[PDB]
Formats: sequence, structure tokens, C-alpha cells
Amino acid sequence: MAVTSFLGKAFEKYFYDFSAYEQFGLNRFLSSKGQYVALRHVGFVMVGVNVLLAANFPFNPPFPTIGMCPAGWEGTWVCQADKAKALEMYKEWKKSN
Amino acid sequence: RLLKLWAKRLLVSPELAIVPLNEFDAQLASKFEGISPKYQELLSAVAQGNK
Amino acid sequence: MKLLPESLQQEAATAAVVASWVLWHLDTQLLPTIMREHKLHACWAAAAKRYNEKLFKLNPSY
Amino acid sequence: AMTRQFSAPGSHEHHETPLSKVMPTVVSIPRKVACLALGATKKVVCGLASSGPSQNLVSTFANKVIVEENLVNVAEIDVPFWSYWLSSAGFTSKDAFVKFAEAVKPKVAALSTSDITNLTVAFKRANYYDKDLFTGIEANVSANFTKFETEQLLQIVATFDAFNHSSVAFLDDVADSITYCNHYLAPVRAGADELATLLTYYAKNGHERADLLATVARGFSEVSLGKLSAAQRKDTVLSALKAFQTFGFYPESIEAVIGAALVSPAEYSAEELKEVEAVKVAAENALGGEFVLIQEG
Amino acid sequence: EGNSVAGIIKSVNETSGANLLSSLKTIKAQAAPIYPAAASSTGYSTQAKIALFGALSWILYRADGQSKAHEWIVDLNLNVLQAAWLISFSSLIPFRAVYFAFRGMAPATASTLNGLKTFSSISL
Amino acid sequence: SSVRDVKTGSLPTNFLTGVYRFWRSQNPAEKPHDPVNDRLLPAVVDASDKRASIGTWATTFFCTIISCNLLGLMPFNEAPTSGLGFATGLGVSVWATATILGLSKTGFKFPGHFIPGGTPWPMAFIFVPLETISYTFRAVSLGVRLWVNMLAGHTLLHILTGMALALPFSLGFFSMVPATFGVCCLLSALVGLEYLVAVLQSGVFSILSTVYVGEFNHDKFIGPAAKIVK
Repeated sequence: MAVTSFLGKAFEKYFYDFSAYEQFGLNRFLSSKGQYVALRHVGFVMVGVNVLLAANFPFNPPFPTIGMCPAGWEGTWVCQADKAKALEMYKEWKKSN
Repeated sequence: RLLKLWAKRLLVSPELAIVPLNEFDAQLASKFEGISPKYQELLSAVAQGNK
Repeated sequence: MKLLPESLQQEAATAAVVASWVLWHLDTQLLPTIMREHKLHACWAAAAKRYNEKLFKLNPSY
Repeated sequence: AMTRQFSAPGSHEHHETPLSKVMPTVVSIPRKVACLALGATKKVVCGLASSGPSQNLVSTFANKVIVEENLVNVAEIDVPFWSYWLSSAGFTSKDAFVKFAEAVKPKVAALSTSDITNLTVAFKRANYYDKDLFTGIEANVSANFTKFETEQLLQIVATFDAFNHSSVAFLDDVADSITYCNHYLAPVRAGADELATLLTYYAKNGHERADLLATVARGFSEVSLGKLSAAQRKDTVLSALKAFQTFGFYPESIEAVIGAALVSPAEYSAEELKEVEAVKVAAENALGGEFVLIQEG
Repeated sequence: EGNSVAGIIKSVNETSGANLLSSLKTIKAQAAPIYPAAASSTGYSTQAKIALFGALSWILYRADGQSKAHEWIVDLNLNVLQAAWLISFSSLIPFRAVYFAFRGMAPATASTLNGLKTFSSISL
Repeated sequence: SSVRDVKTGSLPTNFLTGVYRFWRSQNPAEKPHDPVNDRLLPAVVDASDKRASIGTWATTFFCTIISCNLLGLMPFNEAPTSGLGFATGLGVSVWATATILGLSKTGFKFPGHFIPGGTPWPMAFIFVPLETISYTFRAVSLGVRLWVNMLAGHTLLHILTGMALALPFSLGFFSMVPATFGVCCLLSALVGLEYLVAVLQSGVFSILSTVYVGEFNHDKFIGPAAKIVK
């Protein structure tokens, strides 16, 4: 249906015609356009990392943290090393909250 | 009859008109590779059409 | 970590099936098309010298 | 321990096989390998059992399948199909082939090239000739000679050679199809036995086609001739050389045909070798050179 | 369908000399090769819809397993790192230059078709 | 029954065409001594029949492996070659294929080719057993090399991503950026290397196949047994 054909025309203009590098005039600050896109990707990565972490911040990390804590917790079930014990501590915290 | 003869040629191969009839003989040679290149490349290009 | 799979024969049969399908598809679908296009140009380029000469001997138009 | 002590010298002697006698003495007179090759050959010779009595049993099946028209109308379906496999099993009955020719005649004009070929091959095995059927067949081939393949036409021609039947229009249409409508290397895959049959067919008809002869000559080679039986090879050579001498055409590839005879002349008689050398000198004058045998080494 | 050259010859021989010049444009069009016109617009092919449904289903099946997997957060972040390179290739690759590069790989398309010449086929 | 129509000059066709020509060039045919003509043509055709279809086989392995490797780089996907049996099965199949090919035409002389050329005849004994083990070791090393690359790269990315994720999780999402920025660049460069490795491994595997199978892709030319000179 038309709704799909419209999105095709719109995405074409975005891919070719709409460039933020030109509309913001970043040529004043950046050396080459080929390098600008590299920074845009690293930004996309950092954005995605924070977004995925923000989707559900209250969780015990599966990865081994190197002696560091997220926030003023340091002793909550989020900070427990062994996951078997952490599950029991989280269940108690969850039924309360 | 002469007109009908040439019409068949120009309908299939209109590019023959770029070489005048009186100049046709000055291009011939005993070997095909010996033909004068004055029109060789031009005919090949016109044969591809208007685009 | 995961070192050994659940079945080695299952993994090997999967790879062989895929490779066999690609081989069949290549000989039956890809190569006939490729050769039809490739050999058309190659034959003309290789014969153009002898083809035009043979034709030049046959037509009495000159 | 002892297993390794024995394994090492066992392999040691096996390592001498891939040498042009580099060591002081390796090659042996007994040549035991000959026994191994002959042993395998004996088994296939037995496998070639003809089972001639069983041909009668096959005839019974054929009679109790298609021949009883009460079960199925023979003229309704596909004569080329059933007749192809029935003759393949050895069922060659002239009376049944008569019914087949009458059943297929109204449909020959609509048969495909593959069906026409199989139908023709079936009649060759049966050695049955029907002038009216072959007339319709040759009309189909002449009308669609561009669609036929050399592998098919060679089998068809072999039937036209078994019984002496030819048409001037058919002869040219077949020659044109093989020379121009088929790949110029197709004779290499054909086999010298089929090529000699085609040559004899045109030679007996006196139809001179130098373009066809130049194409067919490409199929003759040491590789193709070496694959035939010694008896079949002798007959193939003797018939091919006669056709070349009849038209007076001597292509360069004829030296492979002659070399096959001179490498094993014990199979040929003095009168056969005399005419072979007669063609040899005739070709040497035509090609402007001298015949020399090449030796491996 | 007969050959167009035979149709031209018959048409030219049967036409009158008076209306020859005017009718040449019609005969030229009558022998023009067929160029099929654009058909009615269709949103998606039946096979194309199946392809989209199958690709989505495979993605969801894999994503569901990854989410239920151990170190599930790592898997989802790995997908982002990979997806970033897909965007980079679409931005950095000079597809026009690449198109000519692949076109130059095959001899049939790296050069023009050199064959039959005009002088050899002149019909006089 | 009705086959589809294909547009000439299609991009996928041209790419596949050059790929075949490239791999076919890796095993060039040996130039005969005699001039190639109608007399020599049947012997050349025979040589082509004696030659193996390595060009067809090498491109088959190249396309199927590169496709599996690229799937491991797509989001929400894993490489089939990351499984031990999948990747190793291809290497064993290649090694077994070359073995069967050599044993077919030359038979008992196949252990013969294993001899290194130019070796002093008395010394040779101690050399061929080690080379025999090396030949059989190709079956393993060929498939393991492919498998390890697909496994170690994915595992390395897993461990490093866990260590990288600890920084924004511990030092806040938007509190400080410079420490997480530097690790994001290294990770991005590693994925870029994985893309190159996928192309490299698929090429290396196909190259090795052309080298190993080419070792037995040699036969003596059945030249003319008779010739009319002058």
C-alpha cells in the first residue's frame, strides 16, 4: 500500500540529499568528510551502549567487574560476586519493592 | 526499383549514408585489414545508434 | 566454553549438504548463464579477423 | 616394538616402485603386476554372460504386456518409448515391429528429436526395414536438421548404413547439420567406430563433401582408437582408409589411423598392409612429407 | 512470427513509389523490436513477501535465543558493533567505482563488443 | 519447467565470472611441445578430461565458506564455521577428495609422488615417512585453521566486550566519556579486522585446495604416436 511506497521515496532523499555534515557546515571544523563519518560511528556505538544499559540498569552484571561499583550501592545484590547468592538477595529486595 | 533497393539498406543500416557513394571505391583494398580507417571507427560508432 | 558440539556427524552432514547444493546450482544455473554471456563476446573478438575476411570474399557487392 | 621393526623394511621395498631404475637393480623379469591385471580381467569376462536362454523369458513378458491389444491399444500411446526399452532387453520380433511401424506412422511428424533417435536405434537392433516409415523419418530430419545433435545423427546414420538407403537431400542436410549446426569438436566424444560407419555411408554414395570430411577427421586419434576392441579396431581402420582413398582426401589426422595399424601389424594380413601402405604413400604425396613412427621416451 | 527483414522487403516491394518516402517512417516502426511497456504497479511480489517473513522470523528466533542465553547483554551489544560497520560500508564505499571494477573483471563487459564490421556486410 | 530470464551484464554474474577466471588461472594448463592444431586437438581434449575440475571446486568452496563467514558478522547471527564439526568437515573432505583423485589415475604410484625430487637415493628412506605424516596432518590443520579463526575471534570479542562494558556501568553512563571512547575505537577496529579475516580465510582455504589438489593434477601428454614431418 501507498504508505510503504512513500517511505521509499523519503529514505532516498535522506540517504542522498539530506546530509547533516552540510546542513551544519562541519567542514569548518573537520579535516575531511571521510573522517567525519568515522566519528559519527563511534558516537553511535557509545550511544547504543548507554541506551542498552539504560534499558534496565538495575541488574547484576554477568561480566566480571574489576573491583568497581556502579553507584552508591557497593553492597547490594547488584554488586554480589556469586550469582547463586545474588539471586536470593534480589528476590528479597524485589518482593519488598 | 533503385529507390526500393536503397530503402532496404537504409532501413536496416542507416549509417551507410555517412559515406558518399562516389567515395566508396576509394576505401576498398585486397585484404579486409587493408581498408582505409577513415570511416571504419565512425561507422562502428554510428551503428550503435543515437544514444 | 562450548568446545564439542552435540553431534559431529550432524555438523559435517550440514556442511556437505550446503556445499553439494552450491556445486549443483553452479553447474546447473550459474555456469550455463555465465558461459552464454562470456563466450558470446569471446567468440566474436577471436573470430572478427577471420570472419570479416571470409565474408569479404563471399559477397560480390564490391 | 617388533611391529615397528617389521613395518620399516616392509615399506622400504615399496618405496622403490616410483623410479626409472635409479637403484642398481629394481625392475624384475617376473612382472607379477601382469597377474593382478589379468586376474581382474577374468572376472569381467565372466560378467559378460549373454544369458541367451533368458531372451525367451523376456519375449514372454513383452507378449503379455503390449502385444495383447486386448489390454491396451498399441497405437494410442508412445511407440518410441516402449520399443526403445523392449529392444534394449533383446526382444527383436519382426511381427511386433510391423505393428509398431503402423502404429507410429501417423505421429512421426510430431515426434521430438530425442524420440526419433531412440525409435531409429530400436529398428537398428531389430534389423527391420520399412520403406514407408523411413520415408517419414527422413522427412522429419530434413525439416528440422538444425535441431538434431551429432550424437543422435551418428546413430541414425548407422541405421541408414545397415540397410542401403539414401537420399541426396538427406545426405546434404545431415552433412550440413554436423559440419555447421553442431560443435566442431563433437566427433572427439563420438568414438571412431561411429565415425567410420558415417564415412562408409557417404563413400558408398559417392557424395563428396570436403567440409564434412575435415570435421569427421578430427575425431580420429590414438585416444579414441585405443578404446575399441582389437578386432573392432582393425575393421574400423580398414573401412575408414577405403573411404579416404575413395574421395582422395588426406587430412593430417589420418596419420593416427595408420599409426594404429603399424604399431600392431601382427593383426593384419599382407594384402591388408599392402593397401594400407598404398594409402600411406598417397597421403605422403598429398601432404608433402614422409611418414615416421614416434616412440615413447 | 516471421522475420522483420522479410516483412520490410515485402512491404517496400508492394508499396508505391509515390507514397514510398512518406510510408518509410511507418515501415520502420512496424519492424521496430518490441519493448514491453511498464505493467501495473505492484507493492510486493508473493515470493518477496515470504522472504521478508522468513528473514524476520529467523532474526526473531536468533534474537530470542540470544536474549535467553548466558552473557545475553554481551550478545546484544555485539550486534550493535557489527551493525555500525554495515553503515560504514554504505557510506565509505564508492559504489560507482566498484560497479566499474566488477564490470572490468569479466572480458565480455570490460570492453565493447568487437565483431562484424559494416564494410564486410554491405549488400550491394 | 519454465526457466526464468536473465538480464545480460548483471552485476552478480560479472562478479562470479571474474571469480571463476581467477581461480581457474591458479592451475594453468601445461603448454605442449607440438604446435596446437587439428592433429593435436583430440589430445588436448583428452588432457582436459584427465584434468580435475579444481576451478569449479575451488570457487564452490570459496563462495560457500565466505557466505558462512559473513553470516558470523551479521547481527543476531553466528558463523556456521564456528562449529568444530562444520569447519573441520570441509578440510577433511578436501583432503579425502585429493587422496581419492590421486589414487584413481596413478594407483600404486600415488605413494610415489610423496618422494621429494632431487633427493639422494640412499638418503630418501628417512624422509618420506615424515612427509607422509605432514600430508595426513593437512586434513586437520586445514580445517582447524578455519575453525580457530571463527572461534577465537568471536570469543576474544566476547571477553573484551565484557571488560569494556564494565567502564560505563561503573563510571556512569553520561558521567565520564573519555575512558569508554578509547575502548570503543579498539573494539570497532577489531570487528573491521574480523571482516578482513573472513575474506582472508576463505581465500587461504581455497588457495590451499588449489595447491594440494594441483600436486596430482599432472599426467603425461598422450602426444602423436606417428607424424608426417616436412
